[PDB]
Order: sequence, then C-alpha cells, then structure tokens
Amino acid sequence: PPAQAQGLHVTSISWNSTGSVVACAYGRLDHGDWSTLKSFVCAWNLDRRDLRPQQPSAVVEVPSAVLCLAFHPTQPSHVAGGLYSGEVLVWDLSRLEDPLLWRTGLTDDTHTDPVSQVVWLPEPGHSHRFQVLSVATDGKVLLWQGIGVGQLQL
Amino acid sequence: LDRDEPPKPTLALEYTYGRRAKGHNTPKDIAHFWELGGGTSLLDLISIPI
Amino acid sequence: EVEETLKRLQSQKGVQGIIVVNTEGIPIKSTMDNPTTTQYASLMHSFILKARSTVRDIDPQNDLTFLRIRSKKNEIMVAPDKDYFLIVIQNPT
Amino acid sequence: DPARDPQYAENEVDEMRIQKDLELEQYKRSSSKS
Amino acid sequence: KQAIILKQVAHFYNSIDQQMIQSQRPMMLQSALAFEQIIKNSKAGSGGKSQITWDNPKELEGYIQKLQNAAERLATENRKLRKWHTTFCEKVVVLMNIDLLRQQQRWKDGLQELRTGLATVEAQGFQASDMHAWKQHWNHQLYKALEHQYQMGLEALNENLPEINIDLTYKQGRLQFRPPFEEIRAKYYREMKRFIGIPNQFKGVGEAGDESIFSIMIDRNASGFLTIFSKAEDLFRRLS
Amino acid sequence: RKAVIKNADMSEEMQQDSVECATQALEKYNIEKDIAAHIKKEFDKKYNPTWHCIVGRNFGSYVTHETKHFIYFYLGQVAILLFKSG
Amino acid sequence: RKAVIKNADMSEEMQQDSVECATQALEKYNIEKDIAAHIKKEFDKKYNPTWHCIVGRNFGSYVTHETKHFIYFYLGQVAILLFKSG
Amino acid sequence: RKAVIKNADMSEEMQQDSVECATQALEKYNIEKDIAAHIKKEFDKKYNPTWHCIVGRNFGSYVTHETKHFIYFYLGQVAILLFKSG
Amino acid sequence: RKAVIKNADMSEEMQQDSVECATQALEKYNIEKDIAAHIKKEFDKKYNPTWHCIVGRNFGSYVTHETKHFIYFYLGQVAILLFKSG
Amino acid sequence: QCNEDNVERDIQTEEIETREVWTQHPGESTVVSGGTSDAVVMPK
Repeated sequence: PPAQAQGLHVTSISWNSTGSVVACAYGRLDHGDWSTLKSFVCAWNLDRRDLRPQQPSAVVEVPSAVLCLAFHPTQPSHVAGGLYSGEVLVWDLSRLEDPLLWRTGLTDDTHTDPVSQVVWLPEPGHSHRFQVLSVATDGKVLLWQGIGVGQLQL
Repeated sequence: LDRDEPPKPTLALEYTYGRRAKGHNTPKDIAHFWELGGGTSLLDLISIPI
Repeated sequence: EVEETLKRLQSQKGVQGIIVVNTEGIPIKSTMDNPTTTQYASLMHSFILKARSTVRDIDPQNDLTFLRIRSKKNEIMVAPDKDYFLIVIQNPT
Repeated sequence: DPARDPQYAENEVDEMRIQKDLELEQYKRSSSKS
Repeated sequence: KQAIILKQVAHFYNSIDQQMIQSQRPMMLQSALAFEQIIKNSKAGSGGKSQITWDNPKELEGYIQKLQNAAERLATENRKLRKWHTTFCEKVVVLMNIDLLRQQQRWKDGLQELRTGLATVEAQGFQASDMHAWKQHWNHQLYKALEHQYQMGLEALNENLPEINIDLTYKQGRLQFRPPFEEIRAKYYREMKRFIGIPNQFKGVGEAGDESIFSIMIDRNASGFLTIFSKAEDLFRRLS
Repeated sequence: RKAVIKNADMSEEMQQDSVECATQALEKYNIEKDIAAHIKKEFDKKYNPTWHCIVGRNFGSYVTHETKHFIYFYLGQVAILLFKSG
Repeated sequence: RKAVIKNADMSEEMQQDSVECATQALEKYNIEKDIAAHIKKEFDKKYNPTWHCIVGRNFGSYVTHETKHFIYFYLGQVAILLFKSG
Repeated sequence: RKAVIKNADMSEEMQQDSVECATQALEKYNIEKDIAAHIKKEFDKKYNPTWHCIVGRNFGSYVTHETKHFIYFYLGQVAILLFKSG
Repeated sequence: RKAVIKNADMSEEMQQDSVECATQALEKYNIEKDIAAHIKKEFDKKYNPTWHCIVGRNFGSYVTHETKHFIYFYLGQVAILLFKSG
Repeated sequence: QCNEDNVERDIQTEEIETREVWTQHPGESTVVSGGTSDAVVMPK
C-alpha cells in the first residue's frame, strides 16, 4: 500500500494456495499495537493486467493488529487471522466487502490471552472443513470451527 | 415557418430557418431567424448576429 | 555427422525404416514410403504424448525417459524431446 | 446561494476545487481573441 | 476478567463521540445519544461502581454487558455509515471528471449507482430526518461536480461537439451543398443547446427533490454564453 | 493459470476479455458450472445475448457459432468454449 | 452405455431420439468430438438447425436453449448435452 | 410448412385461406419481404385493403387491428402475422 | 446501443424521438413484443394514433403507411420498424 | 379522396453468418479444424 507503506513495516506475509496470484501482506508499527487500529491487509494479484502492484487488489480494514493471516486450502478466498487482542476473526472475501468479517470470537475467559499464532487444520469430517486454532500464551490448545469461533470447542 | 414543433419558453440566441418556393421552380428561398426573450444577456447575445 | 550415423543405422538388417518428425507430425527426413512416413509420424507423436502423461500421472515430478512399443510385425522406439523426437522401426525377428 | 458555505466535505470539494481551477486557467491561457 | 470488556465499552463511548461527528448524519448522532443514555443510566451509580471489582466483579460484569450490547448496536450502525460514506464519495469524485460532451453515458451511469446507494440507505427503515441528511448533503456535492462540467463546456463547448460533414460541389456556376448549409449549422446549434439543457434536468441523489438545486447554475454561469456563441459565430464567419 | 488460445473466430479485444473473464471466474469459483455461468452472463451483458459457455477438463463438442463470436482456450488444464448462437 | 436421463425440456419422442442417436454415435465413434458431431447432425436434419452437442466425462455448462429443445443425460459414465439455440 | 395457428380473430374460412395462401407463398418465394408482399396483395384483392403482413423467424409486434381481421400462425419455423388496419 | 437509421419517411423530430423511445424500450424490456408495445403506445400518445411497431432480428415485411410517418432503424443488432397506418 | 396516398414499403433484415467448428479437450496439438511448404521446421 503506497501511503501506508511509508511508515509501516512488513510483519506477516502469505500466499493463497488457491489463487496463486494472490500475494498477501500486512505491515504494522512495532509499538502501540494494544490500543488503536494500526494497519490494513494489503493484497495484490500477480495475474492478468496487474501492471500496478502498488495498487492493492483487496484491502481488509482490520480493527486491530493482526498477524499470520492465511487462506484455507480449499475455499477460493477465505481467511482467518489472529488479532493482538487475543481474538481470531474469520473474513469471507467472497462478498467483496473486504473489511467485513464473517464471525467474531468472544471476550470472556475462553480465550482472553494475546494468542501468538493462528493455524488451520483439516477437520476429521468432510475434507472441505478446516478447523482454526490459536496458540494460547497461557497454556491452552484452542481449536474451533468457522461458526465455532464463538464458544470455542476444544 | 410551417413547423409542428412545441414552443420552448426560454431562449439563448436561438437559431432557426425556413424555406419557400416560387412556383416556376424551387429556388430554395431560405430565411434565417434569430430570437431572444427577456432581459437576459441582451448585448452579449444581440451584438453577435448583427 | 548425424546423417552418416542414420545411414549406417539404416544399413543394419534389423532396421526397417527411420523417420525424423519435427513439427508435431510434420517430417523432414524419411527412409520410407510417403503414406507410411506420414502415418507413422502422426501415430508416434500421439503415442509418446500419452506415455509422458502416464508418467506424470504416476508421479507429478517425473517425465518420460524412453518409450518402446513392440508388435509381431516390427518394433518402434522413440525418445523424449523438447522440440522434436526421432522414430526408428526395426524388425525384432 | 451557489456558494454552499454552510456545508463541509474534504475529498469531494478539494478535488473539485483543484480540477475547477486547472481547467479554467488552461482555457484562459489559450488567449483566444474571441 | 473485567478490564478486557470494560475498556471496550469505555472506548466505544469515547470514540463514537468524536467519529460520528465526521458525518453529521442524525442516523448516528441520535442513536449515539440513546447509547449515551444507557451509559448514563449505569453512571447514576458510578460512586458505587467504583468499588465493585475490588470485592465482587460480577455485578460490574452485568453493567458492562448492558453497555456492550448497546455498543454492538451502535458499532453496527457506524460500519454501515462508513460503508455508505465511502460509496458516495467514490462516485461523486468520478462524476466531476466526466466531460458531458464526450462521456455523457458515464455521467448517467454514475448517477444510477448513487441512486442505488441511496435506495440502500432508505431500505434500512429510516425516517425523513436521517435519509434527508444523506441525500441533501451529497446532492450539494453533486451540484459542485455538475457545475464543474457545465463551466468546462462554456469555455470549450464548440471544440467538443459531434462531428458534422458536408459535401460541396459546383452546378451551373453555383455552389451547391449536400446537405444544405443552413441545415448543418442548425444541427450545430442544436448540439450547443442540448449541452446547456443537461445541467437542469437532473435525476441523481434525491431524485424526488427540487431540481432547482442544480438549474440555478445555468443562469449563474450564463456569462459563458458570450464565449460559446462568439466562437460559434467566428467559426461560421471563417466558414463563410 | 496460463491462458493458451488454440482457436478463435473473434476480434482481438473480445478474445482478451473472454480469457480475462474466465480467469476471474476461475479465481472466484471451483465448480465448473458456476465458472461457466459467470462467463456466459458477463458476455450477454457486454456483447449482447445469447452466449453459451462450457468449462471442463474432459469433453468433446461440435457446435455452431456466429462469426466473430467463438473462442476455445485453456486456463492451465481447464478448457473454456464460449460462443454466440441465437 | 446404459442411458439415464438427468434433466430434459423435451418431448418424450425427442428424448428417445436423443438416446438412440447418442447410442449409435458411441457404438460407431471412439473420439468425443466425432460422437458429438454425429448427434448434432442427426437433429439438424430431423428437427431443423441449429443444434449443439457436448459429449464428455468432466465439464460444467451454462447455456440457453429454445423451449422444449434441451436434454442432458448419461450413457454410462459419459454426459451428453444436446440442445437447440439459433 | 405444417401450420399451427396461435391466435386469430377471423372467420374459419379466411383462416384456412390465409394458411393456404401463406403456404403457397413460401413454396413460391424465397425471401421474407417477397413472401409478405405476395400474401398482403392477395388479401387486398379478395378482402379489400388495407392489409399488412410480417413474415419471419425472430420478431415481436404490437399492432392494432380491425375486429375479425387478425391471425398469427406458424408454418414450421416461420411465423406469419396477417391483419387488416386502415 | 448505437442507433443506425436505414430508411425513413419522417420528420427529424419524430426520427430522433423514435430512437429515444426504442432505446428506453430496449433498456426496459428484453422480449420483442413488449419492446414494440412500449414504442407503439408512446407514439400514439405523442403523435396521435394509429401506430404499429415490429421489433426483431429476423423478418421481412410488406406494409402500407401514411406519408411522413415511417422509420426503420437498428439499435445494435435489433431492427425496429415503426409507422402510422389508420 | 381522403386516402390521398398509400405508400407501400418492403422491409428485409440481413442474414446471420454462422460456421461449424470442432473442439476437443484431450487431443493433438491442433485441437479442432473447420469442416506442404514445411518452412515450419526450418527455424529449429
């Protein structure tokens, strides 16, 4: 992102397994990540007519600092990333309302800790389903399904 | 001018014309017309076609 | 150099014909009659492609290294290529 | 009241202001004798 | 256990107070007051709230959840407001860059998108005061965008009209025209008229409102009539 | 993925749009039926009805097209056939 | 080559011809494009043009047909799409 | 040239005459404009003017007719609209 | 889309209005019969009855019209015939 | 005569040009063709 990249630095990058053209990046400031909105999620395609990489192909305005934003293997463009707050959000970029999230987590004892990472796993059920986990900083192994981001299951 | 056109209220140095014949032939007798109504841009427009 | 080797090969009693198929079934050099030259080039072009697909389907990081097909009448060998391969027919008997 | 003074906008009026001036100034510089 | 949620409701209050004022749409300013009232209702016992967490935080959890439920409703409205605000901004900044003499279809297309955006606002079940704020404010910005289009024309109207061709030939020692000269110049003049007849028939944001909001520009910038008609006459003089 | 045009009875501008439209459809959808539906609908809107689109990995076809409105191309291993008729 | 009709907007007699035509095409022709061509041509002759035919094992489509001139069915594992448009 | 009448406000004898007339017109004339012209003229002679005829494979219309002088029918794939007005 | 007038025996005002009316009709309706109905009804109101309108891609016609009340033009690939008679 | 004139017009739309075309996903380098200089080899 042109303007934002002047002050921010990259801390989390990824590729969409499905849309190999889709490169994701997220920069942020090193300090103050506990209070304000710090940055945006910048994506750009390396696809036909993408002659201006500086022009994002998508921007997700995340309410707080997010890290380790990755794509589910099977789904065209569906992601989940961990916020510094300790909450994991699930966006569905299918709606092209890029900042608009699908599901939100809780704020109670379920997962108050400032989780350090978010990872996907295949669910034992139909292969289309991928559980989302976080790495608790307190000693919890946290797994849930999509709608399950609220009222986590393991 | 022997037209069927609806009238326009406003005028901004409008142009129209008509054609007449004589009877031994059609010489294409063309008449040019200009019009303007109200105290609007009087000299700015009247001074142009004259 | 290559022409001399091809002639020497053709002189071998086992060899029944050689075809140099270049542009995907379009030959330039042959030691055979025209109907056979054209048919053979086409068949082996399609045939080798099928073998290469088969290998990639078995493992997505391997291609063809060599292909041999045998029959009662004669035997045909082809080799993988970037731009074009060469066809040899011999009588195994 | 074309001024539209008791109103506020940032991106709309700034860009219109800039474009308005740039086009009009170019047309004046054309120095038409008309 | 409580600070995690207490900071949220405190922040929303302090934040909304200085973010809703960026748009001045009652949709958000009025409902934010209703939220403030929920806060004040709890604040009526502020002196006692100051001592809850120290001994038993559960009572405060209840007070916070109440405020958070209101915060969730207000946050939802804020998101809708921000979405619309961007939507209308983007379309207006495009319309002002559309030359009516070349890309008039794109002018109309953008206005249709704005009307859809407005329909989306009203479809949410709003009252006259809220939908008025939206449409009337953006209508004024559209005025400036459209006036720009009109002013540009008045300076270079004749330069950007549709092409007209005419064949000259000689017959029996007289100059003949095909089509007649008086005809092609009449078409020329009508094209000039057609342009100026656009910035006073406007169906965009607030199409059910008063068209006067725009038509005033025709008389206000009428000093440009001398320019476009003087150029027109000089061209015909030169043609003559 | 990589676009390879094998046959075309179509203007250069429409050819590129067909590929671009299919590319976007392939990015958004996994199901061939839905990819085809996107491609067809977009062409009816921009270039007038009536278009037809077939997307798949294994088929043969024999169809009739209006001149200047047919293309057959690949995106990776997926073939897209798009034309007007009717 | 057992026939199973999945969807049709077609009279019962035309449905029978569709299966019978495809059945003969599959008996006679090994190549997908040639099977499709056989089927299409038989319909143009009997029910007038313009018919289109797709024959294959892996595809999706979104097409427009003339009312009462659409069928989609399988012969074994191979799908046949047969319709008029234009 | 099998005839199917879709709508008529016309006597039965004129309905039959119209079909037979149009059927001959299609046997005699290759071009729709000439087919239409033939049909129109035959009605002006027998049934008084002013008749109008539209012949084609793809059209819609909205017209005003004199009571008891309208028919719309197909001959095969070709639609014929025949009515009196004026 | 782009209007191209091929034939007209009609005043300049009605010519342009016919195009404008057909343009709106084509934007509003997909079915030819409804496009024609829009165009016809508008003309009866503005220029007195009785107008008739034919809209389509494939037809021939032979009609009789009043002097100075006939136009034939295209919007894209769709032909519109509009005239007064009666 | 009230019916002072009765102007007749003929109208004919144009025809539509169509072609038959082959396609096939699995196959040779030339997918489909409409129903000997060999200077193609020389560059290589």
